[PDB]
Amino acid sequence: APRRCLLSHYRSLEPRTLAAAKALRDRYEEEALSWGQRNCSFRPRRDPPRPSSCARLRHVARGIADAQAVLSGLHRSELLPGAGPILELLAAAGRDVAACLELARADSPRCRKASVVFNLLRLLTWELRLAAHSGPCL
Amino acid sequence: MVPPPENVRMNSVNFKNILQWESPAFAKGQLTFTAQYLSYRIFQDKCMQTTLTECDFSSLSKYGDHTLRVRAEFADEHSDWVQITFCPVDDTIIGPPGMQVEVLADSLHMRFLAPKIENEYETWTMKDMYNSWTYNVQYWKQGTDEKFQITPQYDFEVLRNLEPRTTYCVQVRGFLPDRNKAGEWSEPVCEQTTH
Amino acid sequence: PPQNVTLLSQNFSVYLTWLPGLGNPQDVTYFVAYQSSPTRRRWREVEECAGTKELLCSMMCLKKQDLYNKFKGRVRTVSPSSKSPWVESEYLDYLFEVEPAPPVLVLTQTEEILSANATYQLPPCMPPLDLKYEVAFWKEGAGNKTLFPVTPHGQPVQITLQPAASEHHCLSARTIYTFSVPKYSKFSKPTCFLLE
Ligand SMILES: *[C@@H]1O[C@H](CO)[C@@H](O[C@@H]2O[C@H](CO)[C@@H](O[C@@H]3O[C@H](CO)[C@@H](O)[C@H](O)[C@@H]3O)[C@H](O)[C@H]2NC(C)=O)[C@H](O)[C@H]1NC(C)=O
Ligand SMILES: *[C@@H]1O[C@H](CO)[C@@H](O[C@@H]2O[C@H](CO)[C@@H](O)[C@H](O)[C@H]2NC(C)=O)[C@H](O)[C@H]1NC(C)=O
Repeated sequence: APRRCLLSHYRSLEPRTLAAAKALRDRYEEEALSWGQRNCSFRPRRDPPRPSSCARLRHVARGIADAQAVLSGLHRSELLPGAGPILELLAAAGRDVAACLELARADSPRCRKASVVFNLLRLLTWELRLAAHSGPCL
Repeated sequence: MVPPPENVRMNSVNFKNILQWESPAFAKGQLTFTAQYLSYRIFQDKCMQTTLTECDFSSLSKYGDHTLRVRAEFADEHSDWVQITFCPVDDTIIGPPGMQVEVLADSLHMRFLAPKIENEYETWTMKDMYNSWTYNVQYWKQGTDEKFQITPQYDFEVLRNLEPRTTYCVQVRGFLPDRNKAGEWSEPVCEQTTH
Repeated sequence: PPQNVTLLSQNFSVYLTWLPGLGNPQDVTYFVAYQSSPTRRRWREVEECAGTKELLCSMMCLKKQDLYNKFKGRVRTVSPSSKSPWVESEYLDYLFEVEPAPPVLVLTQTEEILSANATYQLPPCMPPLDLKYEVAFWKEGAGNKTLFPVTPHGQPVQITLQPAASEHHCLSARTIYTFSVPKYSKFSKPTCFLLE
């Protein structure tokens, strides 16, 4: 049987998960400060939101996938630990978002990794909350 | 030769995961147990050489599925792995929410308190976890046992026009309208309305 | 130069405050700029505080501030003769250091039901966050405070009104902010009022 949409429970994330994400971002910041500034710009640029529901689900899915890839690759090298809870929640959220979507119908890698690490909190708290309020594609 | 564990279950109420199993019919001696959980494609030994027949897994995240796997060991010798899968966000059950019932005249006031997760703060309850949450209530005059159902929109409910000097028994539970998964009817509390 | 440049948070808002050093003239104005934790090279300057003699300047609503990420501020003393070097401030992360404030309790009474709906004055543009509030209810001489279970923002706390004489019942509320760690606010001023 096809899996039902259970995005409604992502409106309020677990406090310990958010604390772990904060610790991970702090560790990444400490690593960036220890080795010195990075030439490539990694400003957490604003992402233009849209009122469309299915487009919002697709965008949050893309963000989830990119963040999961970057954090898993970083964790493979064991540069910074504590990404376990974040990685498993990213996998779960991506699985649920993809299930809902299917049921309804030369920049350096360093600055990209910094950007996704910085925007991880915004994606977990803002974009995921809007996606949960959105539900399945209309 | 060591018999494997039988009847392995994962009892999870309010995300209080406890994996239990039944000890097997080993001929004699001591039969210990070893339970592990899959993480990053390698099993981590949650419990090793434990005498108890159960082990808690509440340390694992409430997000994402897990694979639990326990065997029985007889000193150097060992037995075959018995393994289950467990999704805490879907395979858990919601405990009976707390009830505050106060009866005045012919009116019964009802306050519902969401079940609490033992690993989180008192502010983050099961209601916060399952955001699309509702309270269901069934009440009946004592003995009649005619379940009248009322579904409050908030954590308060006021039943009115109660026939005096007759006890009414009520129960509450946590319903999840989106997935259609009910919780556990709270203890049936019986109140005698004031004359 | 301002001696004590400090970036703090009060009532869901971020304020940069400072007191200056002796010897400066009485015609000095203040120029203030904010810097985010990422892309530290950027030093965006705050227009509402630009050239203002005020020693306090709000930071919650700025040109482009990601409350998710950490940010700091710097202040300088500007005079027609010369401008002092900037004095920076320690970093502040909003969602992990925002100080909440008690709400305003809109009191609606029924014949036997009293509602204590909480209204909040949140900054126009801030990240949505848990706003559960605890309500303390008591009598003018009882002393002991009846604490009700926390309820989310937008949910009136409901109090049964047991019939009795008209007494001066007092009420108050406290904001509980639980983004990642519960941050309790202070109990508001009691709204003491007669109840029949
Ligand atoms: C108790 O106080 C809360 C305070 O939040 C009241 O809830 C608020 O009710 C107003 C309507 O009177 C809502 O405004 C509406 O917001 C939507 C966006 O969600 C907007 O599109 C509408 O045009 C309208 O402006 C407001 O959102 C809502 N806030 C919350 C947090 O629920 C509530 O009505 C009061 N009374 C009771 C009985 O709860
Ligand atoms: C403002 O800054 C001044 C200077 O840094 C602080 O003055 C110091 O206060 C501590 C308090 O224990 C004393 O031990 C020091 O002797 C003071 N002088 C110096 C040079 O450190 C002051 O505390 C700060 N705060 C306020 C409210 O004035």
